[PDB]
Amino acid sequence: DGVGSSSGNWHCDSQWLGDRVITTSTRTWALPTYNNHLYKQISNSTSGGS
Amino acid sequence: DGVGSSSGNWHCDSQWLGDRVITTSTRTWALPTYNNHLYKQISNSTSGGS
Amino acid sequence: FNIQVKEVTDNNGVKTIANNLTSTVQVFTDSDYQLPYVLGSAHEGCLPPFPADVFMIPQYGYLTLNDGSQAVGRSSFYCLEYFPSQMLRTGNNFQFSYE
Amino acid sequence: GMKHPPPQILIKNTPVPADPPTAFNKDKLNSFITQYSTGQVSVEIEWELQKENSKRWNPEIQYTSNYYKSNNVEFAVNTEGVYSEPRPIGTRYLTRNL
Amino acid sequence: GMKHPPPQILIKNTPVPADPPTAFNKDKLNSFITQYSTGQVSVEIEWEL
Repeated sequence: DGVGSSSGNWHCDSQWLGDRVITTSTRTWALPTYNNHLYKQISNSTSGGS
Repeated sequence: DGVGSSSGNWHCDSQWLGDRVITTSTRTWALPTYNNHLYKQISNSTSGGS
Repeated sequence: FNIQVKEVTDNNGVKTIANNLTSTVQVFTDSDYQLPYVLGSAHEGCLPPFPADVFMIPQYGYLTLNDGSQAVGRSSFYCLEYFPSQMLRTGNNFQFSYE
Repeated sequence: GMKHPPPQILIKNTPVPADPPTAFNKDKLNSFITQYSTGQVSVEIEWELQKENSKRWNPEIQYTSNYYKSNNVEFAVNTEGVYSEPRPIGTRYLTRNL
Repeated sequence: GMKHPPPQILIKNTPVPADPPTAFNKDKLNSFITQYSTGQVSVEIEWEL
């Protein structure tokens, strides 16, 4: 549990046991900073009328 | 088990115990990023015909 | 073992390499021979005979059924991502045994 | 449809202020270190199946790939490395009496 | 010759995305931090004579 330690593995498989199926998916994501760290009021008005 | 700790030793020797031989080899490798993180379809067509 | 993930930066031709401690490497073994077996085709990129040599790991690629440069309905596509694999940052070691 | 479906999972990078002025100011900070994060996600779902028990004599309709030769494999990657789903696929292939 | 020879051992550097746009886009990311890894390998085989 440290900077230099993985905190999870890529587990990704589907196994069928008869009456049940177990799907497991792993994806790698990216998260930007949205809205300049702001909550902004929006409307069809701030969207250029409609 | 941390950034500043070796996670294995260079063990490399062959020992003979009579009817058995134990060979142990250690090499140092390098791994580039292949295919720009892509799976690409290939054929003798994408290879310039043949 | 002794994994080191390095990040290369190239600004104005000036290349520089730094450690990326948080980066990981994925490793897994085709224990059930579900992937096209590439070994035993006398391919280059084995461990060098001389212990001192530092080698580059060969890229994995494979071939299915073909009709000229086209693929028939049988042809199989495999995604290695669709396999469970261990993930390791520097300071993590992988190993397995085989009979 | 569910009254209590899988809950929403919200994520956000915690704001990291740039160097603030050395003289107090009541205004909220608007100067931040530009950041972004990355990692892995794992979603494991367990599905329950209701297997077919038909007494139909003749073979049923089945979803199949087309054997006829083609440039690319259906539901595979391009030569550019672009995965594509060639068509929509329903679930209604097997038959059952009313 | 073996029906079950030594299994294939596949390795890969996990992709590390560069700075993504601050506005959502459905397209898969194609801008990555250029990386490579290095380390040690050990192969120990027991042979019968």
